[PDB]
Amino acid sequence: EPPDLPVPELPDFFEGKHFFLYGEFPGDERRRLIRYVTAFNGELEDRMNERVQFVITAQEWDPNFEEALMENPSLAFVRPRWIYSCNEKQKLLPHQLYGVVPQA
Amino acid sequence: EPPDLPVPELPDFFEGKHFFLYGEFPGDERRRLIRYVTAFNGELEDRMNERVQFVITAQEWDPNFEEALMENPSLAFVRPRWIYSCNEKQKLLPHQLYGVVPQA
Amino acid sequence: LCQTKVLLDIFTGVRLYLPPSTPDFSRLRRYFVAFDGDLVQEFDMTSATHVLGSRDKNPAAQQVSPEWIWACIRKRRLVAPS
Amino acid sequence: VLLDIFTGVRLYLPPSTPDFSRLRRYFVAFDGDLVQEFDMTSATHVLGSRDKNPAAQQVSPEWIWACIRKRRLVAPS
Repeated sequence: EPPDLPVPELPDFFEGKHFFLYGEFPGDERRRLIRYVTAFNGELEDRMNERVQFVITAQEWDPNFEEALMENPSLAFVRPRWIYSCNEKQKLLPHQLYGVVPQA
Repeated sequence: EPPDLPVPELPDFFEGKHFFLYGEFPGDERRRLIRYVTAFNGELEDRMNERVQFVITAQEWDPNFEEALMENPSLAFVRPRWIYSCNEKQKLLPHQLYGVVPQA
Repeated sequence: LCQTKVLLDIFTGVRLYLPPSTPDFSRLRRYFVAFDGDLVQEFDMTSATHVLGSRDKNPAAQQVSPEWIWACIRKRRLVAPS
Repeated sequence: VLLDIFTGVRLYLPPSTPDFSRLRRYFVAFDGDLVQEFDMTSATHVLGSRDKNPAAQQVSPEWIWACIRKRRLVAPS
């Protein structure tokens, strides 16, 4: 029988915080985002709701974001690159470094 | 001689919030920002200490911001337009609508 | 960018239905998904390759258990369903 | 709107002044500038003291409120 190898302990970068993947993602990004967020212990919401803390979006600023802020003033909007960067560097990077805001 | 008038009541929608005016500002924008932040009960910090919550900047994203995020992860970076708009609407508006993020 | 921190591809091609009522559901889901598996929702149980615990959800699929999840990981492969 | 009452006034307001917080708020809200201690030389008015900056015009907390009531600058008190 094959030998047992160690179970790698998954890094807890997001500590149970709540994400929602907004809009469309190209190719296999959606699946990749779900894998990383889940792996690093982020809770994925089924839809935009008042528990969401991070909205991950590959699309530019959207009027829906503004409406959402009215019931959840604490919302943060971030590019998928943020999540990919946390994986690459193996740590929690500031989401502000990848934030999404209205185009100046 | 003019008659004594009551003290104008000032709105408090900036109360409990700490600002730090970063970098240089055009024309008289600096004292204009100081006026609004102060008038509406906000707190202005000299240096970018640990109490700072919002960093107002007319300049683009700066490497200094990332370094500041190392000690104060909850920092928000916003444009003067935010404070100007809070004064026009006489209410606390979501800073996300005027956020400052790095250029990918 | 380092083999030491790269996530394992263990459950590639597995479409698992993991009943919410499962003991340790949260972590099982985390490690399963982390290691390249796909979860199926309760309205799509018919397309599941594997089903954990409940034998009746989809008898056509392979019956697995928490033991099977850790066994696959430790062996670094898909072992016989247990 | 924010009244323009203290336009041109550069005041040194000592932190130990009674009711400091409300004084600064209204003074600044109504177009006044405060001057930091290290920049005392640029002050036009000084509150609470008389010999800290002899050149500047001395005023009291009462003067700030008196100006506000009249909606203009009044005699230094």
